[PDB]
Amino acid sequence: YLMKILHERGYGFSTSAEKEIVRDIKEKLCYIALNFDEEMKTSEQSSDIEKSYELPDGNIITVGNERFRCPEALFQPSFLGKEAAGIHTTTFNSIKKCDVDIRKDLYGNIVLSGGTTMYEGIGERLTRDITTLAPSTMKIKVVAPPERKYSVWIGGSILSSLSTFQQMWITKEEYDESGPSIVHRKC
Amino acid sequence: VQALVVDNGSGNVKAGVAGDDAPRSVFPSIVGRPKNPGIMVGMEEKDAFVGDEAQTKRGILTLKYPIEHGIVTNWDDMEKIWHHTFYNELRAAPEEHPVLLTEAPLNPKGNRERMTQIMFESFNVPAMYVAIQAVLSLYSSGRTTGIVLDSGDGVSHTVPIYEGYALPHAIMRLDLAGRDLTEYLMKILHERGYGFSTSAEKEIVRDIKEKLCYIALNFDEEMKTSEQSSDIEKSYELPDGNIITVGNERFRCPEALFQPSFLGKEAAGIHTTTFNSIKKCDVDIRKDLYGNIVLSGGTTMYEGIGERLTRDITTLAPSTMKIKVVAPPERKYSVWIGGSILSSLSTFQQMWITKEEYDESGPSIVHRKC
Amino acid sequence: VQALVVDNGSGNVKAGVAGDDAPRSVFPSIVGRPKNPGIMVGMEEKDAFVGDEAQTKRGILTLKYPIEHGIVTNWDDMEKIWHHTFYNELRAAPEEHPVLLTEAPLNPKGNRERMTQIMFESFNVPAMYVAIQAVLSLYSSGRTTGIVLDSGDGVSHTVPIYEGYALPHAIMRLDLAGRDLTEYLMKILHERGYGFSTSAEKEIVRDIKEKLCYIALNFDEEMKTSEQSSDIEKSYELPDGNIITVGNERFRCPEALFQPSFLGKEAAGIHTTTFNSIKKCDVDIRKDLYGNIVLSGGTTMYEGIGERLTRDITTLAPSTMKIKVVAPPERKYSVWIGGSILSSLSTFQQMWITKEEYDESGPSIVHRKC
Amino acid sequence: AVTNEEIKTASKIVRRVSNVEAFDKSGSVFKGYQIWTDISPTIENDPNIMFVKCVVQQGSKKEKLTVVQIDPPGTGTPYDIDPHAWNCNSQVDPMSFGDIGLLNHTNIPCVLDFLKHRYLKNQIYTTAVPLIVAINPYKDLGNTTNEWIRRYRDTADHTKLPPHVFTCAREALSNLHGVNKSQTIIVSGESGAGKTEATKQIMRYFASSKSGNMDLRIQTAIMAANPVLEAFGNAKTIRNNNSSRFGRFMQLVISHEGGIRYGSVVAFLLEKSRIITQDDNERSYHIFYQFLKGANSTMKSKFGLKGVTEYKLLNPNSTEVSGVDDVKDFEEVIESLKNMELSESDIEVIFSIVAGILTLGNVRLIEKQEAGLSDAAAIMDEDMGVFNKACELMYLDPELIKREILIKVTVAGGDKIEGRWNKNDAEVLKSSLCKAMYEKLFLWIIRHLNSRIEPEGGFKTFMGMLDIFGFEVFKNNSLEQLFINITNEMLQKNFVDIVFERESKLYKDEGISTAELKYTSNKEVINVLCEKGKSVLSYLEDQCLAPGGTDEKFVSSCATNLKENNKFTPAKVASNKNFIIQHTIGPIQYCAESFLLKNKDVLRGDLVEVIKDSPNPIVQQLFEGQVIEKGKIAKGSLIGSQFLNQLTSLMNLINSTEPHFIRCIKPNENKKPLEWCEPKILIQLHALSILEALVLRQLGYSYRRTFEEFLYQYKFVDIAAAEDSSVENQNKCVNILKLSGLSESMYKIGKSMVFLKQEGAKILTK
Ligand SMILES: C/C1=C\[C@H](C)C[C@H](C)OC(=O)C[C@H](c2ccc(O)cc2)NC(=O)[C@@H](Cc2c(Br)[nH]c3ccccc23)N(C)C(=O)[C@H](C)NC(=O)[C@@H](C)C1
Ligand SMILES: C/C1=C\[C@H](C)C[C@H](C)OC(=O)C[C@H](c2ccc(O)cc2)NC(=O)[C@@H](Cc2c(Br)[nH]c3ccccc23)N(C)C(=O)[C@H](C)NC(=O)[C@@H](C)C1
Ligand SMILES: C/C1=C\[C@H](C)C[C@H](C)OC(=O)C[C@H](c2ccc(O)cc2)NC(=O)[C@@H](Cc2c(Br)[nH]c3ccccc23)N(C)C(=O)[C@H](C)NC(=O)[C@@H](C)C1
Ligand SMILES: Nc1ncnc2c1ncn2[C@@H]1O[C@H](COP(=O)(O)OP(=O)(O)O)[C@@H](O)[C@H]1O
Ligand SMILES: Nc1ncnc2c1ncn2[C@@H]1O[C@H](COP(=O)(O)OP(=O)(O)O)[C@@H](O)[C@H]1O
Ligand SMILES: [Mg+2]
Ligand SMILES: [Mg+2]
Repeated sequence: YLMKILHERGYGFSTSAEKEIVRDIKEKLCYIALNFDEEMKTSEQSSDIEKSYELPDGNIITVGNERFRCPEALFQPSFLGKEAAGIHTTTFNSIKKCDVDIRKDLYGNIVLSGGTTMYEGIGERLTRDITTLAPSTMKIKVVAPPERKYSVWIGGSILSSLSTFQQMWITKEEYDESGPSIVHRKC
Repeated sequence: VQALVVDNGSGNVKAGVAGDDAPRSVFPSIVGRPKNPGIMVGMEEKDAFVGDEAQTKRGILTLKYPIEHGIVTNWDDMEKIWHHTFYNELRAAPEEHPVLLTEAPLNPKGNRERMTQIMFESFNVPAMYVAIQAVLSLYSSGRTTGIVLDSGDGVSHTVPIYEGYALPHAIMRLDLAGRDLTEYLMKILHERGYGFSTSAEKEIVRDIKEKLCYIALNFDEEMKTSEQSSDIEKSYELPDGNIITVGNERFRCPEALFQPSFLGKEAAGIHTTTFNSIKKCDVDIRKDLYGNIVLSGGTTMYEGIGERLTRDITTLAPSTMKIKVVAPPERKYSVWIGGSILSSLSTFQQMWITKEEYDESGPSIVHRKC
Repeated sequence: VQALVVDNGSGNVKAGVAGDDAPRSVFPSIVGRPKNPGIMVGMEEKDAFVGDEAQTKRGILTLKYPIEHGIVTNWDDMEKIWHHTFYNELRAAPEEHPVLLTEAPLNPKGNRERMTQIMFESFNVPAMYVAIQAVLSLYSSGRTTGIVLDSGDGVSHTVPIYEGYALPHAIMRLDLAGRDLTEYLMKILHERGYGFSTSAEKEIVRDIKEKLCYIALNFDEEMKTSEQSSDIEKSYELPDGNIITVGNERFRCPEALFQPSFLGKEAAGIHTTTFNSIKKCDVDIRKDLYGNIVLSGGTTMYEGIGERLTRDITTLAPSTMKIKVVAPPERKYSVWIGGSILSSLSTFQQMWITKEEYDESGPSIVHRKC
Repeated sequence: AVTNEEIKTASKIVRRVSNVEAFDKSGSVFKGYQIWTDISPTIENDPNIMFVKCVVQQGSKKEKLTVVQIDPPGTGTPYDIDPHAWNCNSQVDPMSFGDIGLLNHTNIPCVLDFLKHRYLKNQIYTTAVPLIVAINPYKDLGNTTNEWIRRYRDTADHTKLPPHVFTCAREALSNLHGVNKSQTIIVSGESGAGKTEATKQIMRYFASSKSGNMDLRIQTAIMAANPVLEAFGNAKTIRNNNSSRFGRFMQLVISHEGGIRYGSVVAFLLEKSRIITQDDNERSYHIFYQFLKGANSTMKSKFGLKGVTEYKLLNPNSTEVSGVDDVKDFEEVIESLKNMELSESDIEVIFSIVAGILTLGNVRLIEKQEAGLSDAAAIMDEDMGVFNKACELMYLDPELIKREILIKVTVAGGDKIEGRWNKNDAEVLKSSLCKAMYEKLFLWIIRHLNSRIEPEGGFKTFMGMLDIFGFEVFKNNSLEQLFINITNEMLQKNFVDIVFERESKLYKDEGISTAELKYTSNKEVINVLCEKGKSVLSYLEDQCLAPGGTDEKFVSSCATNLKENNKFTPAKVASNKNFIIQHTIGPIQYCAESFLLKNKDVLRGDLVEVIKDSPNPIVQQLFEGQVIEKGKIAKGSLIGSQFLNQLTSLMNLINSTEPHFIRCIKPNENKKPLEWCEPKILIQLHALSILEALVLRQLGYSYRRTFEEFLYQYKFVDIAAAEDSSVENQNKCVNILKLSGLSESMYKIGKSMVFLKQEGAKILTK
């Protein structure tokens, strides 16, 4: 999607290495707005929303709206033409599919993870979107730790460094007995 | 009264008054400037030769096209081509008529803003809509549901439309067109023993590409049967009087459309960007999109592009669906003809961009009516 | 003269003029809005596609059903469906006829009050009774003593009636229906390797659920015999042309009706809510209620639901009584057919809610005639 | 008889405006006032009646009127009605005058009783002013012979004459030889309502003069060639076995010393889509059927003709009609062509063209899935002898006609490329070919009828006559009935033009400000139906050019763009198949099925030149003018566009002249004298806009009367003023008006007349 809006600005990235350059632009320049319509209307008057970037060619990229409409497709997926729901509505929609007692303990811990939650103000935008969707008597407390890119792997350390968990491996001889179907019995 | 339909093609401006079946003006997008000083006193200087006169005097001119991949790289040259088109070729004033320009999908915004800024400041046009070449070709196709793959000299679009609704998450453009095939044809003619380097030589290579290149059905089989040179070699006569003898270069000249790695590009072929644009649509409309693969543009005028395209997509598609390409005659003009049919409607006349509305909003209003 | 029988189903509006054997209009309760802007000038805009046209254009629409578990969640969508039903599909004016709406038991009061407020303020209906879907299915069943278990797309009722008298302390509803089985079928197809996420993909999952799912006789035996994949795998062709190969998902797709803990709900199965509704009745009428387990609704159109339901209830019931399910053909329409037979009576015409009576009491009169 | 669509439709026509008058004074007293009601068991038993004159019973309520049915004489049982009570003019003999504007109450049943009484007294005419009203007696009343021509022609005073055709036609010829301005008499009505009979009355009145009494062959030529225009031109609809689906328009040059010496017939707005498809109970144009049954074995053997059910242009289930012979009528067609002196070889070529059209309509097309395209238009195999026979009978090279049907060719910067047509567009080429050959055949033989009788220098000034239809009020309307209602909105706009012009200039001549007269704007309906760029017809041109055009997209596109005016309204039931237009006569519903089958007409000039290159000079005379275009005819070749050009030229021919109007109404459907049926007659009142013409008649200072006729008519109101003859007659009349309690806003003082509104006329007559 960032390649498509950069086709709108005047840059054409088509190959795979060009997609990786678009990934470096997406890491260094994209950030989630607090209110998207207000940032569009204030970004109609281009004051500070335009930034620069230097390529491995030495040119200059000047980005305008594409700092805050680049990650906005996570929250409004109809920019990508998908009939899905945003991260706030699939999260809150996953809260409403739980039972009605545990939700206080689930509105309280919205744990972020992965490298696509490394933007600016994803905790702020996510709390105001869920706080708009949730009942207003409950506080929404997102947990956005640093090193949330590695929160999978770090947990993979802590899980594999236990003594009870070592009763749960799938040994070589057990695969030699059951085949791969044993993995559907220990997951 | 009648609108004025101008196709700003990458290699052929095709313009004419609306309500016609064929353009009055089919002339290339060429600005040529003389590399040599004139010496005969009693002649026209004319520092910029524009249009077909620049091609009839091609031996003494530096010939430049202002359109690199659907994008104006030199606005003075494009303003000269529009000036020649309106005043010297169509012979109709811009103040008398509304103009209907056209545009590649995923064209940068500076072409629209600078384009309408030219057409309201330099030319005094009362009203003007700019449009997509592919949706106009689907007007002239006689349908409202299909996939247009355009291929001119700058672009190669694949715009799917299901029942009047565009799919802007599935428009896939491609920078493979007639100009890259002329350049690649020059490289393989360097392999045969002919050296074409200048601009007029590129136009001679374009005439060879029109008269001799054709798309093979299976490329490896035509290579192996063309190892034994029996009928694959042809002849051609130049404006010098010599003889060109082409061998493989009849069927590897347009094969770069389907295997772009000959050109060293990390892109996909026309069949894989078309089918790849089918897979980016939703899964109900694909039966109505595998059924109408509408060809367009002058780079689909080869032999057996319908046959090769149907066997490639039929290889890629699920085998239970029939692939029906629509390759009409006059598919070179299917943009412009649609530009007539669009501009000859009564609802469409509620959609122009008037002079006073540009005087209010500036060029940004064109990003609100497109 | 003749009444107008409208079944506001959760997934199929089934409406038609009274005194018939089958509805004229069987079309789904779908309001779809285009997610994409139109680009072909010379088309219909039509911001809300309602009914079967919304399903024939499913690839370009956000398709939303206004009925979540027998309850209208969006009254503008339901008013569009009623407007399409009366004017565009039945082609009969609401002023000409009385309308007979229907309603799932234990529906909140706001659906009745807002519903009759719509049908007297927006539509100008002279008279209207709203009714229970289960008692209408027992009219069409040809009996006056039995248990109706309804199962549509929002509800699953179990209304017992002994000789014309309702048992309102034994009406047990259940939120297991066709829509939860489509969602669960999407999850197990995520387990097989197919990803259906959008709304049109949910409708394709509904066609798979209709053509391929069937209720097993004993589920553990079919799991153990389906460990050795011999004949349990089937194929299906999409509107894309691919092939779906289903394995266990023919008999674990409707098994969530009988073991709701697959869906993670703390409810009871259809056999235990039915038998649990037998045990909430008094102890004399149960012989006449174990004898008539009347099925209804489109979620009882599976294979062997009579056989599995009789062996489950026969396991639960005392063994001296025979369990006789009544699974008629056209059990999808057993609501509407009963709505004909109820509205084609002479005593029932003393029970309408006239226009002037709504003009006196407001909507609260509907809570006095139900 | 009268049907339930006529009883229901006429019941919908019935409106209520003025309140019912029951009282004498402020006390609750009645005068034995006779009223009208629609609630009577006579109406519930006789469908020939919709209004019953009763008499208000004494001591009834104000909210509920106790009445006794007296007209018709039912029982003397007083029953109660909702004040469903209409006013009546009971004290007025309908044979005393002939102008419905002189009635005090101009509701619907006073007009039905006025025209009912005058028709049942065999007085079939009634001057609406400036209208005239003809009702068919289905016989001769004797007042049409040459002695009555001399009586209504030769008197020095003509306003003492009763209403007639001869009186209004006398006004037209008097305005012809008085001032050099062309007058045009517009005979409007249903085609069975005796428009041809009243037409022949105009033909004998124009024929007869003071010296040149029968010094003409023009009525002999046109009236002898009547079943040619009736042969090609009449088709059965659900209203007539002999309906007129176009307009005959005859421009006659009148001698001062004599009568007609020069003239012409030009038809206008000939419907073309009737040739291709018809309805169930509708025939095609009759010459197809009566040609398939009237020909001999030499003509059928030469033309290869078939049975009347074996032609797809022809409705296979409405060929048999009891009222039309279809065999011996064709001999009147042959002799009627011999009356304009056409040779039997040329007549044989004419019906060779007709047999070629009916042969061409059987030619089937197929889609070829193997071309450069998706599908290709191709002609079916066993229809090839049908096609070669079809071009042979039309004297055309069939290879070049097939070239024009299946192949398009254009030149784009010097590049003749041959595109292949689609099947449906080639069906539009074949259908457009049949319709164009038929209409230019028709106008060709009209040019032979005018070749006898024309003024060879042209028409400087003339005397026009327009046979024309009325409003198709009924439900199942289509593109043809839309064109009908559009033409009636044009003629209606001409009516408000000329009534506002006469009444405005007559306010000017008597010193009264014409600002108190108001133009009733037909501009909204003409803008919604006709204005190029924002009409219904412009968007029908769009759906002919929108490539995936359906009919639902048309009704919905007009629904979403013409919502700014209320004169378009989408219908409730089947909102994409039905749209309701607010015409001047009110809401008319239109069905939307098969619009694009009817409008799509592509007559490409590349084919027109191939037909002009025929070996037959007859076929060369068929297509005259009509230069090649070589581009899109898509802006102008549609039936909407051709309809706006022919309608533009016809309204140019009528608006340039000064008109006079004839309303023809037929009382029953059994063709019987003195049989009266208020529903069908009321539909003809609303269907010639006679009711709204009475609204325009009762608009403004309706009831004016001259000072001598006011002082004679209302002599007995103030006998002391009128018999004085020393005080001025103006002062006498306004003393009568101030005596009866009339404010000066209701009456204006003319120099020749007393000017009264309908309020002042009702307060004056108390
Ligand atoms: C950082 C990059 C480029 C440059 C150094 C960055 C600077 C910033 O670009 C310009 O200012 C030049 C101009 C441009 C022209 C007008 C304008 O109002 C703004 C920019 N843009 C162009 O010429 C387009 C031409 C084009 C091709 Br063909 N198809 C395309 C499809 C969509 C859009 C555009 C195009 N262009 C340079 C390219 O695509 C090339 C292939 N781009 C790249 O691979 C890399 C190196 C991206
Ligand atoms: C139709 C044309 C030429 C001729 C009449 C056509 C005939 C057919 O050529 C020959 O047979 C001659 C020969 C030749 C030599 C060996 C051989 O096994 C085949 C051909 N080729 C050459 O001498 C090259 C030399 C060359 C220059 Br420096 N750089 C180059 C870069 C790459 C390749 C080659 C070259 N050559 C003639 C040219 O480029 C000239 C400038 N060509 C032209 O502008 C036009 C007129 C093309
Ligand atoms: C009938 C359909 C698809 C095809 C024609 C049917 C055939 C049968 O699928 C394959 O065989 C391909 C493969 C597949 C891969 C491995 C395997 O052992 C079996 C199948 N499956 C995939 O690539 C997943 C990818 C996927 C996305 Br992203 N998220 C997902 C979430 C969960 C699961 C999977 C996914 N996939 C194709 C899709 O979701 C797409 C979007 N599916 C559809 O909308 C429609 C058209 C369903
Ligand atoms: N007969 C032909 N065979 C092969 N290629 C052709 C033929 N005619 C034209 N072309 C190529 O197609 C191109 C046409 O470009 P054009 O139709 O103008 O597209 P655009 O309008 O987008 O510029 C020409 O440059 C030419 O190279
Ligand atoms: N043949 C079938 N097999 C399985 N399920 C079916 C079948 N037909 C219909 N259904 C399911 O039944 C549902 C129809 O229920 P319906 O009768 O409409 O209930 P309601 O009238 O309450 O909406 C559909 O959603 C569909 O999923
Ligand atoms: Mg082009
Ligand atoms: Mg149901």
